Amino acid sequence: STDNAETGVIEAGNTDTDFSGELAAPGSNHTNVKFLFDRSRLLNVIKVLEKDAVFPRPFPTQEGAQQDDGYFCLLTPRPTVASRPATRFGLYANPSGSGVLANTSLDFNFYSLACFTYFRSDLEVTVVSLEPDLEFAVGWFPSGSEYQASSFVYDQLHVPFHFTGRTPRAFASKGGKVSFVLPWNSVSSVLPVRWGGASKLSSATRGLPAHADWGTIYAFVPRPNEKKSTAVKHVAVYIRYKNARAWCPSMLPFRSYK
Amino acid sequence: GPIPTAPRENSLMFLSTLPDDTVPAYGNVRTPPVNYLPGEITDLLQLARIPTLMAFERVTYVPYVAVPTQFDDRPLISFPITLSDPVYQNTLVGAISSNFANYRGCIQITLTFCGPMMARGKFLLSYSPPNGTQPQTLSEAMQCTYSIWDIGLNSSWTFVVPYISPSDYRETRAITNSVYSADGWFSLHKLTKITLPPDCPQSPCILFFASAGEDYTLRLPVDCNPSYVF
Amino acid sequence: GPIPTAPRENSLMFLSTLPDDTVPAYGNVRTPPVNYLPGEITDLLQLARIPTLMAFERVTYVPYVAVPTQFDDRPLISFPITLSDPVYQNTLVGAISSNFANYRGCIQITLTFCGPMMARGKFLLSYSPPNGTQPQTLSEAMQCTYSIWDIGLNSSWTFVVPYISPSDYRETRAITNSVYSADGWFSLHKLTKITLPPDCPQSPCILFFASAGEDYTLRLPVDCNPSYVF
Amino acid sequence: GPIPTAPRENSLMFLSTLPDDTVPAYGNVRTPPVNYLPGEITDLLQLARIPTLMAFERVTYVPYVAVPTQFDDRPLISFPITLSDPVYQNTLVGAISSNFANYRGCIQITLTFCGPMMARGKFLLSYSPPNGTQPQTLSEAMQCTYSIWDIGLNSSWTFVVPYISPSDYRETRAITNSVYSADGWFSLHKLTKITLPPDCPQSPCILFFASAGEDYTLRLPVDCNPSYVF
Amino acid sequence: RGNNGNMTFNYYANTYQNSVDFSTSGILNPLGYLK
Amino acid sequence: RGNNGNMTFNYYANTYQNSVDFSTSGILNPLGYLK
Repeated sequence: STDNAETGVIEAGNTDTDFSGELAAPGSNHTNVKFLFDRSRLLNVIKVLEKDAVFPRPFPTQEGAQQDDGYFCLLTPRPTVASRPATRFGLYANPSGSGVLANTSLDFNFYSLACFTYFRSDLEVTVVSLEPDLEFAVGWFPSGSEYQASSFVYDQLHVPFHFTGRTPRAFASKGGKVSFVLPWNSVSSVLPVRWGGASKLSSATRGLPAHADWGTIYAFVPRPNEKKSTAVKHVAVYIRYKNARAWCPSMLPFRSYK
Repeated sequence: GPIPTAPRENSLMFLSTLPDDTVPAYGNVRTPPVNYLPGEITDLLQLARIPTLMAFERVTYVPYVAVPTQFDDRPLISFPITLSDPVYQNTLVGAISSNFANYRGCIQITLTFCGPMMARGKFLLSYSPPNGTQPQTLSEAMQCTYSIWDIGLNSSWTFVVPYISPSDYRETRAITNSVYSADGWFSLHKLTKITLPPDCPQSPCILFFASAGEDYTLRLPVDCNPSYVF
Repeated sequence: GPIPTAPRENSLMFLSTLPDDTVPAYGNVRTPPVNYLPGEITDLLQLARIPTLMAFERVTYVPYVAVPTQFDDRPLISFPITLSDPVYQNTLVGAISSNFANYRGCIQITLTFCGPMMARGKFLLSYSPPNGTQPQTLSEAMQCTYSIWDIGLNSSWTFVVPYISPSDYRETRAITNSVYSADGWFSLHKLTKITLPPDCPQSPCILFFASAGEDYTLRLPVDCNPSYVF
Repeated sequence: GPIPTAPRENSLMFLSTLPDDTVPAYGNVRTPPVNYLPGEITDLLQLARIPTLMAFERVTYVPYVAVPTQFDDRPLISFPITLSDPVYQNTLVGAISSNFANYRGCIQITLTFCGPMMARGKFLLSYSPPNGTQPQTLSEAMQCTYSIWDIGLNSSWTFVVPYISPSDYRETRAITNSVYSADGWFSLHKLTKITLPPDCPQSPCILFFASAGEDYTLRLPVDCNPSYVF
Repeated sequence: RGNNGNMTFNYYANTYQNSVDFSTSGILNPLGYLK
Repeated sequence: RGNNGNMTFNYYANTYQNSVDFSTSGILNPLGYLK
């Protein structure tokens, strides 16, 4: 049928427009945005704390600084590095040489279906053990805060402060699982899938949002400082968006042609 | 008194896709209003129904095709109808479809002529259901479903691929060429040579767009391929 | 017959913030009445809305500021607007706010002149939204939001810092000077020098108070810092 | 507050035959309509009530029996009434019955004469309830339940084995010849010799069919025997 | 109907418990007829 | 609505199960118009 594509708006047609025929029945509605995104998926894998921690310093950190790495996980589909927001995803193709290796993460499915510009939704978290018959706990604090770092002495046994606080802490039995849901607590109204502004008024890095996440999570062993074991331990984190919404179209990744 | 009950064999299991909620932890939160943002998307079909540019090989890829001047009986260009085929790879229809397993409805194709206003010509578009061998001449093409499009004032012309299938729903990827994945070919034929006045550039170019139809539908989500990050 | 049921993946978990109760052990107790105690507090905002004294450095801290006699164009005193700043540290507004994460509404400042009844003068108060560099002269100060306050019979004068923010709610601590934590500066300018009759003490003093506004609000509790015990 | 309950001794058990459902995982799926397929089966009795061919030994198996020309007083053919007997093995009634444990109702037998149209004769069919020894002569056969069938225009003749049992329901397999498994014998007697005109083939053949009755019924499913695969 | 004992309560919705066919726009009867 | 199968019973209150926006004082419609 004759038409002009330069106008931008083109009306969708059917088989009957130019030939003899008829339209098909609806079928099913599995493409609904709310129904599509309510499925759990892996996000990151982190270690388990066995003592009081030292939060990593900002990125301009030079050598020789003492801190703990790979113990904290951010809750956000965007790329991150060293437990802090980033802009470019990383990958170590040559595990050799000096220097500490930076943790990295990303939400492959979310960015494979990230066809829009802005997003908002609640979020449900779950954790799972990767070691046989392990006892652990999980802690959390909201966006725009920091982790207290010190300990107290009870009966000559040091006890880290992160045991107590008015922000959720949860315990699981031998081989159990931890589950709960969180609200949308960032100051911004919506989470930007892609951004092009600056946060600070000067010396800022363009395109790096400040508070595009839900919070922060970590795991620890409920024992005093006197029982620091000899082997490292790991856990896995699962997230699941709930009651999602989208606001403005965009484009999808570039599938390279061999 | 206590209510006596017996848990089933399925207890303490963690199922990712389970259709139910869980226990809250930090409720009673109130959030800013979002009335000010326009253009809320309710279904991804709204985006699947927007035309986009396809790709071809210039031997190293371009969206358009250059009309030659030589005379031959082979089709000017022909590609299969299979959403996993490279030509549809980067278009929205294909990109979204690769995340599901089945589809219905009618696909839509659009063209636009971007040559000098002084040119004149005609083209033939045909769609051939599956056969032992694909069409290779105008005489064969005429018999299948086809239409004639002539250059005039208006620049674009839309074509609809009917949904003719032996079964409801069809696979969106072709591990093997069963009748449920591949559905024939599409080919374009130059009916008459182009006429141009003296002192004009030769070899005009033609452009392609691909989009979903009115009655298009998807179903049965599936996990996605992360190879793009490399 | 037993009701068949299947417990979820989240069982035997201990969650501190869970919104529900537990099983009693020693119920049926009755307690004395408490009708005789007046002044029940229902919300901590009732206490957040009471003015209190700020602090400054005399170089080793005092709540007031001494008006000099020299002449210069710099502001008499200027401090940032950030609830984590030391000046607000001991005031109730800051002390309570340090236990939460977000806030809204308008902050309020109050002054009182405690000099001899025979003195006369005028002062200029200004509030500068964020910029590359903070104001440093009266000409610049006049342009921002400001007001003129003159010594008279009444002793005190109140000032309101409007809530002008790029987003609803703002952070209550400044790990880094993003636009969501810092919100400009406040500065005081001596418009005219003070006039005193002969045989009177020089260098009068001025006093500050800080309190929450009418539409102030807090949100999202957080755990507190125990360093005070040391 | 939490509802207090105490699970029973039977918890976490997996029971294959339990009459209840389980938790879904991938719901919300919609399937194609199936209105176009005719002949839906609702109960397997519909198939159990269709006649089929039995088998015998020609000494190496055929469904028919050849009428000899010699004269003797023994029954032409006699087989027991026990669904596990080889003769019923391949017929539908027996094949389906082997998957259950009990049965009721009346069995049905049918015959058809496939000889030359010019022949004439008569046959005697009898059914003998259980006894110490099975019948062996016409005089004995006449006393039991029996009927006379004569060759004529119509070719077939149906016979019904009454359900005469000391108890409701009966076993469908005979581990031992208790009165609840075996139920007598069936035998066929040639009353008169066949008459044929000159120049015609001798020794006509007769054919058998077996099927369930009107009031047939099965009960109590049981697991099946997989030996056929070898 | 079927090998299902419950007759009082259903938790999940029908469209999630079972599959359905999308629309388009007693004694046993015999099989095989003669006329 | 959504990937939620329950349709009969809710235990916790709405303001605790979900987040809400504080007040202030069918077929798919198209995106992009021409006039």
